[PDB]
Amino acid sequence: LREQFRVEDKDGNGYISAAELRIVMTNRGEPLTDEEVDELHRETDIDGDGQVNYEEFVQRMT
Ligand SMILES: O=[N+]([O-])c1ccc2[nH]nnc2c1
Ligand SMILES: [Ca+2]
Ligand SMILES: [Ca+2]
Repeated sequence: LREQFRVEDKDGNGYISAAELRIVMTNRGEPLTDEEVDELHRETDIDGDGQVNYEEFVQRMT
């Protein structure tokens, strides 16, 4: 979990941004449009501040 978050959090700022997530999903060839990835990100972003923090990332993966 921590390692996976670190991989996605490309700039190391303790958040996964929507742009970082689009890079993640493209890098592994997921069959999702950028817009669908944006919706995944927004639903994972419980507090709505535009960033997926580690707590949110854990709730998603669980
Ligand atoms: O931040 N996310 O919304 C999110 C959702 C699904 C994922 N799968 N792998 N990393 C993921 C990140
Ligand atoms: Ca980041
Ligand atoms: Ca958030």
